[PDB]
Amino acid sequence: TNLVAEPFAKLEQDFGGSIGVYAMDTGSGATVSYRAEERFPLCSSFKGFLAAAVLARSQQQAGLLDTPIRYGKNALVPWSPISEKYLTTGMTVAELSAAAVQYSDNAAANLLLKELGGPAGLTAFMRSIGDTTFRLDRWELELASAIPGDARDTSSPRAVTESLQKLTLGSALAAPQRQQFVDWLKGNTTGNHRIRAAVPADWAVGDKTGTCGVYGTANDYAVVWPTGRAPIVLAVYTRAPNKDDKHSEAVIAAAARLALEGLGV
Ligand SMILES: C[C@@H](O)[C@@H](C(=O)O)[C@H]1CC(SCCNC=N)=C(C(=O)O)N1
Repeated sequence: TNLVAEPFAKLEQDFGGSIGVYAMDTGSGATVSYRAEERFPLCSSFKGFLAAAVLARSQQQAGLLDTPIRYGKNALVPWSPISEKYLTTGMTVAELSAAAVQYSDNAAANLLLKELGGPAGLTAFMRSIGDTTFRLDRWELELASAIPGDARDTSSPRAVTESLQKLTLGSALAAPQRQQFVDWLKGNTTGNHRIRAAVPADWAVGDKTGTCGVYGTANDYAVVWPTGRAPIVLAVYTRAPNKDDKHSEAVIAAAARLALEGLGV
């Protein structure tokens, strides 16, 4: 954590914003922590926890995941790359969950939020697994304003990492649901230039990205399975002071590398 404190401070000076990282080695329990308790906008990264919340309630409602959902043109928000293709047919809850995780589909996300009782419902789920930091307040795309100092629709890298470990590796989800959750994340298509880019080919990895765009705000959280040791869980979030500041996928990848090197690769 101190082996990387000055490399991190330099990386974020080159970026021109702020970088929050929390990484945990599930074996030794070693952690690496940089701005890990600061709040960062979640952007689309709430969609992973959305799917986990849906999986949780499929433990009470049999057939939830295969329930068909029908929706109108008015449900199609900018960047709905999957749900726009099934507008005239509809989609199952599992297909919408997969779309939200693997393509960061915004209409799918908002449809799933409705089923859960909106942002308060998802926040309620996160409280039930012991996360007191997470808050979702708004819908796509309003949630992505990324205003400096605004606590709405934020969490911390450490809370994100801790909740992810509970849902992917711990006991927050029953074992069928937990494996489904992990599979959706492993099939994510939007994270090739972020945490995955810090990861060698022979490692298994599931992630979920977030890209507010404004205020140089983007993120990525991931469970990483090295060959021959325990999985690593980590979260990398960024933000920047000016609305037109650009986010950097390379900066996220670079913080992921520093976190893995900090834990002992
Ligand atoms: C446009 C907005 O919904 C954005 C967000 O709020 O985060 C969506 C769209 C997308 S852009 C995905 C582009 N990926 C390219 N490889 C992100 C993301 O990065 O996860 N989520």
